[PDB]
Amino acid sequence: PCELLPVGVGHPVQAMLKSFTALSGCASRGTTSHPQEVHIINLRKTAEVALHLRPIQSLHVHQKPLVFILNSPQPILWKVRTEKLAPGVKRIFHVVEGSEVHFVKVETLPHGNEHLLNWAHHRYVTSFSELRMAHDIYIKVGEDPVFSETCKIDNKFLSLNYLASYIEPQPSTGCVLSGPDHEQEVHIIELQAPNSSSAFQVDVIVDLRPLDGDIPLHRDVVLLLKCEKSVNWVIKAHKVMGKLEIMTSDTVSLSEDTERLMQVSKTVKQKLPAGSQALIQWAEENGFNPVTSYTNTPVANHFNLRLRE
Repeated sequence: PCELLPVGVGHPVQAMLKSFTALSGCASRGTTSHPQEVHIINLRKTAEVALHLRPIQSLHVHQKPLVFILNSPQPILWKVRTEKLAPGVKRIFHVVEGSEVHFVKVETLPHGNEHLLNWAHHRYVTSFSELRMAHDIYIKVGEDPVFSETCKIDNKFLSLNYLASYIEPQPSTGCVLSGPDHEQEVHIIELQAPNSSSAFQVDVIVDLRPLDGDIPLHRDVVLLLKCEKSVNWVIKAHKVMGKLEIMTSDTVSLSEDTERLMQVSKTVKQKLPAGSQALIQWAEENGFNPVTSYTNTPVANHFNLRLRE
């Protein structure tokens, strides 16, 4: 009954790959004696990027003038979203030809990290973040006394103060076999890898909610989760009430909300077969009938499961 095809937008399971995008960076305590803070972004490929501004957990309300060297190879639309910024303080953004800012000086900047650092040294450094790509960049403004007085680029450097994320839709293979039948849905997610690296025992989020979004559902859910690598399945339910049964050999983390909304059956580890045919067969033999859908994804760490009605 399963005829696998590359899945469309209407397939109930939509895969994504959310990643942290840091390549190299540094941070410094050195900007203390100077008048403005200098935060450098070196982006590595019109596209828009969200720049989220907030102070370090130490600071209540950030008062120090800021300068942002925002390097990109091709132009980008920078939409700055700030929290706890003193209005009226000098806001300077050094940007490339064609780039624009929201909520400013146009420059010719070098592409290398040390050259871009050298460009900043010549004019004025608190932080440098080289990023692979980015939808959103999160920067915590303030001098952290944990860093050295110098900013020395390191490809193994990561601070929670300077982060950037990217969400990439991922193609899947799959089939929808039946509709919700006995106020229940049974979904099989066969994942090949959680990421594009050797990052072991990572979280794979299963976001479970109605396709509508405003009207909460009374629906029982069975999930058969399979991966050929070790993963931690994170179940995040929203606006769905009913039984939740997870059939997997991996570890399962339930959201605080999954527990208040759903009656989660005790996760008893199960060894499942591989491939669409074997997995559909296993489900029916174990009393999870009829199967709503099957999805095969080569690489993903986030699945959006949407329930009909």
